Amino acid sequence: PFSVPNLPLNTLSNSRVPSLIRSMMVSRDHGQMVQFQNGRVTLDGQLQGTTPTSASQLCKIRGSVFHANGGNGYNLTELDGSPYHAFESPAPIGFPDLGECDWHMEASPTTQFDTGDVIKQINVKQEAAFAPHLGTIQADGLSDVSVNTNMIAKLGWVSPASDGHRGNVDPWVIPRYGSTLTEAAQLAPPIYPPGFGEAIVFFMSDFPIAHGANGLSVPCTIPQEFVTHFVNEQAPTRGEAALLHYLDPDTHRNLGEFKLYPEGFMTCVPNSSGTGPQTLPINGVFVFVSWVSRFYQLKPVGT
Amino acid sequence: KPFSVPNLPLNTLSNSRVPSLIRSMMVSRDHGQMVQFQNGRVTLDGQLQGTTPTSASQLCKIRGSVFHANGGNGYNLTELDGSPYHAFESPAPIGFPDLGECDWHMEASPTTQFDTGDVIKQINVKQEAAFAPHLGTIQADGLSDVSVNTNMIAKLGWVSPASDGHRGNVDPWVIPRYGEAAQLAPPIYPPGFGEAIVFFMSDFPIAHGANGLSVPCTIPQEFVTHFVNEQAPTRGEAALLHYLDPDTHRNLGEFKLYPEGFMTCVPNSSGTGPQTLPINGVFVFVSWVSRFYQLKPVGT
Repeated sequence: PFSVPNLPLNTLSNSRVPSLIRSMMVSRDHGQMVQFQNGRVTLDGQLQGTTPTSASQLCKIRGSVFHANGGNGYNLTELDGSPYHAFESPAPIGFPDLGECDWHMEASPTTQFDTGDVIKQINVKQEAAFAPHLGTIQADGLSDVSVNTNMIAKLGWVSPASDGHRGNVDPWVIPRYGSTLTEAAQLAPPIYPPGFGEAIVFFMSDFPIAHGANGLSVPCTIPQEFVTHFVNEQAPTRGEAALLHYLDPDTHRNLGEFKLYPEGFMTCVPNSSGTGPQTLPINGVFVFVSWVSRFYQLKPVGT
Repeated sequence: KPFSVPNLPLNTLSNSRVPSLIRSMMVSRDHGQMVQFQNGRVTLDGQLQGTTPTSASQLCKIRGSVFHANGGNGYNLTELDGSPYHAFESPAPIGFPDLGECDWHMEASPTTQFDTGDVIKQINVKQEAAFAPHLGTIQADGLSDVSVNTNMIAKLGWVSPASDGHRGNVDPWVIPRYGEAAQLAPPIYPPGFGEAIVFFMSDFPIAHGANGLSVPCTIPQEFVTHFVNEQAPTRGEAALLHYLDPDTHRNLGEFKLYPEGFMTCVPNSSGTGPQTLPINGVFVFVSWVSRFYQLKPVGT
């Protein structure tokens, strides 16, 4: 039988950055379409895009240092050291999907070391030599690292694109992973609001962002622990949408009804002009009620 | 309601002490006699213990407000969500690192929106006299130019030998002195019957590590989350598990998972036990067994 985790939201992780869920929101300016590559899963537990099983794989890069044509970077592998297969995903599993910004990362050797001198503060820019789908990304801070040094890079913070094309970091934008004719076809597909007054629910987490469009806020379509739960359970999808209640376990009140679609995103009907689920407490738990049709009309949520 | 473990291959799961993928399983002659890790601590019926979080995203992070005191700067600690740290809950805030006797090199950033990376600080947390997480205070180098009462989240980057020189290596089997401290997860012992504790090993950036980059934990983080989610009553002295081969789906070895959240096997004479098993296998619950249930040896 289908289920969602019986765990309070505020103890769960964002599925795009390894940070606790701070709030829920709907978006008028950004909620018309998203194509996040992390936090992408079916309700029957098929991982999509670059989505990992574990939050510990999120926003990490692994590869071997190259020096070519006056530029330094990584020949990418998977985080476990196994080869990156370009037909399988648009980048290695857990590769960050924060588009059009600088990635300030800490890179360390994948072999035992004696001193912190082998630890490098690197900057990954999304410019001409950013080609994760082809298995190569440029990086500043690698000039003094020997060719073929195997390393793991962990995302610390992001800042506006070094080239000046965007004055802020927009956490709604995904990377351009490659430049081929069939490039958009290799991605986890776009997510649209489905109709019937429904808006996509975004789970917001704080991440270290210099000059963020929404300050520290990063949106995702499902908590990481929900991803893991679906992969674990492999529950057959038996309807067009899973009706959920958001319960307050402390007050024993039903706070709102929600719809979770086979494509792994959640909707609510925001009350009139409204912030919808943004005013709800963040320590509630989702519970599966039943399978419903796509046209099942939800009770409005919020003020 | 019925007891289960995740149907997830080990190599996709996280260490419960450091946010890194599981690389191997092992037993330990030198360190397997007693461990008291404070992270990765959970009952099979889903009670979190020590500083153990629900989410891997909470692991090895500290949150607090900068204070400046004569010759020493540090954090007044809170929980990672900004809510107050209660000593009646845990021996330190949830997700507090449990790598004892070593320097913590951490990246600290403001919890309020900022414009540039000049507010990002590289800090060093030493485990000396002013390291008092149970009292809700730690000292840190690298905070002299941060305004008092700046709220910050610090994330563990790497660890190195203690600044005071009392140890030449980082020993990942040693926990901090938190205090005495209320809510220390209790010691774990091998229970007899030829059984050795199974450690799930992950690499973390460690300068001069006793075992290089390798950090042991007693259970994968996703197992912790699964037990908290399921809240299955414990109906026996131990849960018999099979470790299944990924290609044949067949039994490679039997394990006992105890109510206290740790797992054991009987290593073959040779002695590497589960270390030679493939790391992309899955554990499956078989049945509840008695404490004296004698396991078939595992390994070469």
